[PDB]
Amino acid sequence: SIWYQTNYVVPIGAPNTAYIIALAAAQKNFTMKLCKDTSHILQTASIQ
Amino acid sequence: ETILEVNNVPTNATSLMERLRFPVSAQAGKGELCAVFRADPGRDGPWQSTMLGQLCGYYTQWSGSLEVTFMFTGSFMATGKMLIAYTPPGGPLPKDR
Amino acid sequence: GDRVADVIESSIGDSVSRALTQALPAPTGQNTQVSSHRLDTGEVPALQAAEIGASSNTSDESMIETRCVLNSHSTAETTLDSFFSRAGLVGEIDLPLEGTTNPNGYANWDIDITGYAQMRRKVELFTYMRFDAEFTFVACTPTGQVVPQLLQYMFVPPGAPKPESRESLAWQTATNPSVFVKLTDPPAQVSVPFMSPASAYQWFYDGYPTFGEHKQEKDLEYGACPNNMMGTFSVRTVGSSKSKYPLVVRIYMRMKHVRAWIPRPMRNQNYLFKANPNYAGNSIKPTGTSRSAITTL
Amino acid sequence: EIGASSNTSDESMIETRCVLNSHSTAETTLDSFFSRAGLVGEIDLPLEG
Amino acid sequence: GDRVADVIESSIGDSVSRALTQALPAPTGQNTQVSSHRLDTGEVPALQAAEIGASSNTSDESMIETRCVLNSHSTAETTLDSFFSRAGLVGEIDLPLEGTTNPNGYANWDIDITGYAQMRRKVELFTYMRFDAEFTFVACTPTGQVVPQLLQYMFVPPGAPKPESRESLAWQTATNPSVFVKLTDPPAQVSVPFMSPASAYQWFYDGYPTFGEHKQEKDLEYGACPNNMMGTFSVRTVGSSKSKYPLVVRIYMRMKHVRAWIPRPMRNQNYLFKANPNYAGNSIKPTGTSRSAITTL
Amino acid sequence: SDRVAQLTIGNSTITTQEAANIIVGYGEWPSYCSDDDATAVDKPTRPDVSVNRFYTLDTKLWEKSSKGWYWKFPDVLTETGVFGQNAQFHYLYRSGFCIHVQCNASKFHQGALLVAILPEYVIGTVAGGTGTEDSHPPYKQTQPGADGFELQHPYVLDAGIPISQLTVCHHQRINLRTNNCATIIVPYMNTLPFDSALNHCNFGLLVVPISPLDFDQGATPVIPITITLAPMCSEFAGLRQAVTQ
Amino acid sequence: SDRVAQLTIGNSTITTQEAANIIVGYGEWPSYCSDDDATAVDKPTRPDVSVNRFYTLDTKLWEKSSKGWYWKFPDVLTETGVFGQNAQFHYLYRSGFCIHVQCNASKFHQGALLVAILPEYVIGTVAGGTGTEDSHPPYKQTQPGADGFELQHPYVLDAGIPISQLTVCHHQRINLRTNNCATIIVPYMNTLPFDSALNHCNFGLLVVPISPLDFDQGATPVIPITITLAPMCSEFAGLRQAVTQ
Ligand SMILES: CCCCCCCCCCCCC/C=C\[C@H](O)[C@H](N)CO
Ligand SMILES: CCCCCCCCCCCCC/C=C\[C@H](O)[C@H](N)CO
Repeated sequence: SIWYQTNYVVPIGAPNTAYIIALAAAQKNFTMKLCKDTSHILQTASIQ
Repeated sequence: ETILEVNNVPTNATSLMERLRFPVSAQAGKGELCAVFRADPGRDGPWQSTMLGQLCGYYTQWSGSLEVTFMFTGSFMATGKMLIAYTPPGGPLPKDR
Repeated sequence: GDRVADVIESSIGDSVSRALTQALPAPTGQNTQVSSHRLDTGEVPALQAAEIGASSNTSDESMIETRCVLNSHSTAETTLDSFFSRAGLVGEIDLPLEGTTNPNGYANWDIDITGYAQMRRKVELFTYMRFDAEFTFVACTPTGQVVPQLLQYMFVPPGAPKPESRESLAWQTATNPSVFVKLTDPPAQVSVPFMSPASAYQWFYDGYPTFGEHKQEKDLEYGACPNNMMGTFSVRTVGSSKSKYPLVVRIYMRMKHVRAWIPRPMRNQNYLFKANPNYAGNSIKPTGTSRSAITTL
Repeated sequence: EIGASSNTSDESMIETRCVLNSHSTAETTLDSFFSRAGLVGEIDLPLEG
Repeated sequence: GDRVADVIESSIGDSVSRALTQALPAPTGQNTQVSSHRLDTGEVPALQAAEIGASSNTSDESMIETRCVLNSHSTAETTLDSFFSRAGLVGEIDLPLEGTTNPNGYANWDIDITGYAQMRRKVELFTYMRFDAEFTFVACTPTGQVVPQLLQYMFVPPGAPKPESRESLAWQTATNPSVFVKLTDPPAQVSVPFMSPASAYQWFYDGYPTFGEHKQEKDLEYGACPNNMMGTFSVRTVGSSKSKYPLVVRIYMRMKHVRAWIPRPMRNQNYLFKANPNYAGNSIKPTGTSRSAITTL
Repeated sequence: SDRVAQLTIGNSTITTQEAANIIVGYGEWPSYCSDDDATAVDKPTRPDVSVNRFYTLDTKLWEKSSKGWYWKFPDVLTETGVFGQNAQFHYLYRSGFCIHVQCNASKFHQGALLVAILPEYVIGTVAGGTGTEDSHPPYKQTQPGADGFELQHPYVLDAGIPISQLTVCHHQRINLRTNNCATIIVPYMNTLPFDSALNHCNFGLLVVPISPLDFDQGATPVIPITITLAPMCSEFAGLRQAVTQ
Repeated sequence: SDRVAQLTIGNSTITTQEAANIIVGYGEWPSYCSDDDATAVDKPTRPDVSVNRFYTLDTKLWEKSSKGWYWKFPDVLTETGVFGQNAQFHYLYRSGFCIHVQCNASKFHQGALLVAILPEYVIGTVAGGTGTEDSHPPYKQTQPGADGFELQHPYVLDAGIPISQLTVCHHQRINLRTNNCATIIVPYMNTLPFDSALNHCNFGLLVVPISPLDFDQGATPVIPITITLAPMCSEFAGLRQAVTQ
């Protein structure tokens, strides 16, 4: 979760709304195991 | 580090670029909620827009730590503070800060 | 980092497993030694106390007058690799032509070896088991007749997309392991590794797998260990049209490199459901056979 | 903005313990990821058609 | 007793008090050194940041052109044994003949040095103080006249039975310390030790001394430190009948072997009650004196 | 030199004069996790004397027609003490145990109890009796708390397994003519080095009278059974808000 | 190399880019009690990462006419976390602290705050105003919790003592043109090596605006102040049931 601790303070003449970009990755201890077929993508038929 | 689509609310094709960045605005200072997202990469959600969440789909069992890396794209004259909490399992959606 | 004495003289952080016992080599049965009469006081080995919970340490060299018997009988057949390395029917899949169970030429079978009583009762002697396996598929017509037909045995791990039909997309087996076989050939046979996220499987899970307010509706989750859901096994008749032979696939699982922990009482009532230690209540069978009286035989 | 990824470990962000990890990286190799046969083609030889 | 690494490399149990500072001998004021002009960049000692909360380290060798001044001025009069070893009126007891306050020839006085403003304001510069004391009793008539009369000054520690009258039983002073004096003799004078159950007295106790549901009735217990109730001081005219001289006992307390901790802001409003930092609200006096304007003097 | 025992762990103590001995379960003493078996990188808290101490749950009345009682562990210590608050606030948990069952009676009373520890004691139902309804037990019966739950079919232990083979587990007897206490020490038994306390009950304590209590009229009829248990080498990890279940 | 700070204690972290520095109170770092200063023979529990971490209390709105706020310690952490449960269950307590006050504002906002730590901050009343009524404050005003209480007379700090001499204590400033954070580290200050947490508040945190907040119309008017504090080297002893007050 992301919570406003104090607030987003802005002076006059600057825009009153901003945007945040999240960037996700992994560490050097990350590992994977037991290869399979990916599930969260499909394919409607009649390819070519 | 690949982009996490936390703001996966917009659905129409004209607003699919609104899906990569979530806003922060001027609030009344009660400790409001900005955004929340599950930390499960192989699950269906924001992590499915990563090269971690597309390669962990080709695998069944994963281990190790993650890291989310937020970046602020507001003005230089703007200041502020945010609390970024990882609530481990069992914890429901927290109602307040 | 340690100054006070109530942290230097602490037994906090002892990670070594203080064991009272030591595994000793026992390749043969224990040899008997010669024993003569004893007519002494204080030495009384026939008197035990089972209230201590330990078993009797009484030998027959202490109770009767015995001879030397060099026993050369082996303990090699009571091992686990000699007791579990014996294939048994863990599953059975049917592929009829006309019917209702599997009428589309494909069949999915959720991997559980708790569906046939004769193999369930052996593994449920222990509560944790870690093993590699060796599956063997024995396909045939209901009449026992062998036919010239090609099949695909796809292993679908959890999360992977389950095939919904005969002409589906998941059968392309780019990452899922698959096996093609003809029914005229010998039975297939593959060796599986230990595939659990944990250190061992467990046939009894005393608890609920999710959090949440446990109510009457979501009660069937009691006892579900998701460390044990190793996936799904799927079969089709490889083709675009319907087949012309009804089939029945039988699966035979042999364990190897077995390890086991925490023995259990073995069951005596008849099983009723899969992954469920339920029983009939009015018909509680005793463990054995009855008698007319205790003084007669 | 540098474009590089974070070099942040969890030894720097939380209070951690020693965890001798003996988990292998041998299944993410390419010979373990591509050495898995898949249907690349399918040819049909009908009688009438 | 320690095997894991998250208890060997722990800073748990560090009992030593890691101090950044070191007390250095400063018998004289600091000598000034010679300083010439500087016309450099980067070296800027006049610019501080009080947001850091630390004070300025700026010397006058850095701000002006100075001379050598071997200062031989001592710091021996700002010590605590030179600042508190000065007797002051901590209490005053009256023994009238006819009246209502003490009409029976005896008087009890609960030991508090927070009853006269001029001695309270000095000890309330610190919040913890540890000291031996030296009391001195100065008895006299209201008119200043000295008379031939014998008195008994009994110290009644807490729990000991307080005397209810002139001819009571507690005045036999078998274990309680007592002092007999004639008014014609010099003032009495006794040295008291540090008598607290704690390591130091404390003139401010932020909290309630008992447990329990704190309500409006039992509110006056806020601020009561029972580590500080050192007892009760009692006086009588030694006799079976009534006296014939009215008296007034004045008590003068001098500290010695003083130690003190955690300085405090010193008070500016007028005290009103004993062991109570209350003040008047409509009449909040400023700390100093006013002006007509800031540019004029 | 063996019938007397004093068990001092923490700020609590038990003194007994009619002990049997102390059973250490499966030849293993409780311990803390090693750097090899552990996977969680977060540092675990080890409250060494505030939770590692004896807790007394309830008292059960042994009668002539008492069939038996079971308690699941550590469901019994989720609303009791500093153990049942570190566990509500943490997600993981790892502790051994030291159970102690008291049943004092005279030298004119007779009876026995089997005090066994059955790991992963899953609970079944009679399935409608006829064995045709696929039923499951409710939540008050699978995790019944400190009050326990009474066995309705003790011969099959409400799981289809026999009471006769239960002596392969940890066990002691309480024979009222020899002893009145049973001390069992249990290590942490699970496939996982750490596990949740609010969802998974690692073992069950079974208290079954094999031999019924008999006495003659005039004596004391009310004969209680009392469970008293101590965590040992406890560890907690993964800190978030408080949840009951 | 000094305006940036990262405070990692436990499982929590604070990152700041407009820091001043870190004040260590009275030249002393928090520590655990020695074998000489201690008198209690009972072993104390030292929960090292479950209570030694940052807690965020509330948020206070700085306005033009804000007079000040005070919080008593450790009254603020008696209903919050594993700290406020070990303390309800134990009779003693000994911890340092690390306070951190946040107030972020722009470069077009101006103001200052004095963030001071006053030990044994006893609270007075106006005594009816005239100074004749011997009154005492209520319980909601002496131990007000995590919400704090608003100073009604900040010049005398509601104790008769001045705000000008408060810089002899621990203190930092929050000058919105230089910094937005104040890190103060406080050891355990008491005459006793251990003391009760539910009756005795060792110190008070004072947040007073000397210079009023001023800005021009159009900017952000809502400027909060946020307190974030960490126990450090905590110890508890003397275990009994749970009491709130
Ligand atoms: C080409 C086809 C290969 C088929 C391989 C199937 C994977 C088998 C994995 C190991 C199976 C072990 C049995 C596991 C436990 C059961 O599910 C029990 N119900 C657990 O309680
Ligand atoms: C023969 C008579 C001897 C009299 C001796 C009296 C004992 C005095 C003990 C030391 C007094 C120190 C002052 C203590 C503190 C005050 O009570 C303050 N109200 C504390 O806040």
